[PDB]
Amino acid sequence: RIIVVALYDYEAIHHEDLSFQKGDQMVVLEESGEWWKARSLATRKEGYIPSNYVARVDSLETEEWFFKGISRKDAERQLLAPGNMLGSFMIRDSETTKGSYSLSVRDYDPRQGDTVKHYKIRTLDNGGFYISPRSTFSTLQELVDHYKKGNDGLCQKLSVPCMSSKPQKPWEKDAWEIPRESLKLEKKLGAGQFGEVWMATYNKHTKVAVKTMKPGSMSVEAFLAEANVMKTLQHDKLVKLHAVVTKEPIYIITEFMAKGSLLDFLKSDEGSKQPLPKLIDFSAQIAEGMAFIEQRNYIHRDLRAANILVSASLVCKIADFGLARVIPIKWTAPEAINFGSFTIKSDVWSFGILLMEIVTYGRIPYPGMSNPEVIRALERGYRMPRPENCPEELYNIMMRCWKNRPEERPTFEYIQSVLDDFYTATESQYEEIP
Ligand SMILES: COc1cc(-c2nn([C@H]3CC[C@H](N4CCN(C(C)=O)CC4)CC3)c3ncnc(N)c23)ccc1NC(=O)c1cc2ccccc2n1C
Ligand SMILES: [Ca+2]
Repeated sequence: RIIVVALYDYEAIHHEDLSFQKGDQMVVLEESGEWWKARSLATRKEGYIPSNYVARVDSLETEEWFFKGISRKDAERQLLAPGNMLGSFMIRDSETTKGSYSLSVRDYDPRQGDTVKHYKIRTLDNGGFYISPRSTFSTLQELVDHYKKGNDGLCQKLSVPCMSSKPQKPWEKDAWEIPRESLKLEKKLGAGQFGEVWMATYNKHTKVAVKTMKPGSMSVEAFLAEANVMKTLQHDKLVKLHAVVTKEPIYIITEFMAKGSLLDFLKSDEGSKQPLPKLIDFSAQIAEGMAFIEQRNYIHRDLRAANILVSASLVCKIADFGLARVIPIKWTAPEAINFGSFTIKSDVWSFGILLMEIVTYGRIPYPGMSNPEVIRALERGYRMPRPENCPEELYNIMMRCWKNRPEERPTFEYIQSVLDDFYTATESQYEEIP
């Protein structure tokens, strides 16, 4: 028998799922991936619950200050997000020391501003934890209660835990293929050669984007094969692909990203208020999604700001992954234009142009040059001059992407690693403490 507990409020919106509240306890009756069957000790109702809205009784995940499966850089992003303050913190799964934990504290720096500092939490055997060997605690809870009442060593004392909203709710159980009836496509957002994109609703209570496809030479099953594999290639930095409408014309349902395309956002008012450190972060998140594609030996084919979507939180997500397979010369590498050889390295090139896009708020690549004009300049070894506000070192990342020889372009795994830590000397990643 296995008891879990509710981490947030949840109001049921489907036929058989249960409403519950933060603190509600439940018996687990099935583990069927994203949705679990459970009986509410509160209500006695048997029904479905999001597995990510609940965790096992008194396991650390129940603690307000604890965050499972967070990398060092997400911990930094989460902490720096609106609604946290000086001294905000979390304990989390240490990324580079398996089976261990790390403290992240929000701090302010006179000569740099708002930062996050990371401390390893130490534990061998014995049982307890310390960050400095003179100060030992038997549990993580005591650890935080100490550093909450004065910092004894650290760069900041701990106030309140890092804030966090409800997880996106998972998509409906057993709903990969959904009838068209289930959708109300409410507002047409865009319209191209290939289909349209609408803001729609799924079954009254879920906001989604829907791409509707004009029937090409691209076959029906042919298309679903691809969608089907793509839906398995889930990653935080790729747009969430929820369901498919199998019967022509095909519809594709993804999560709705409140701020639309990155290209739109940079050009938007809120866009143009964004400082460079934030612009590089976006870069890093895109590099992170592309690092994942890279690792799985795929290829995107159509990288550019117009195929990156931005959530209401300013998370960046790659869109159109896989679709470009099933179906703009300024973002495309010479090998790809001239002989049509698209590889991850031609992707690295386009990433290069995207960097330029981001750093210049969505201005067209090669402004004033036409397509033909551009193809020639490249041949003659030309590259875009460094814009104003572009750091020198970021300009060289771009230059490295635009190598003529593809095999001398960096890997995304590298680009990502440099961008993530663009403002931190390695030696400084973690804070030593005496
Ligand atoms: C629902 O499916 C998709 C939807 C979007 C999408 N576009 N828009 C805006 C972006 C800015 C646009 N802007 C408006 C303003 N504008 C103008 C000119 O006015 C310029 C244009 C308007 C539309 C969004 N806004 C919020 N949420 C979204 N999801 C989107 C992108 C890709 C897919 N599809 C796939 O990702 C996909 C297909 C696919 C197919 C097969 C396999 C896998 C597949 N995948 C993962
Ligand atoms: Ca260090």
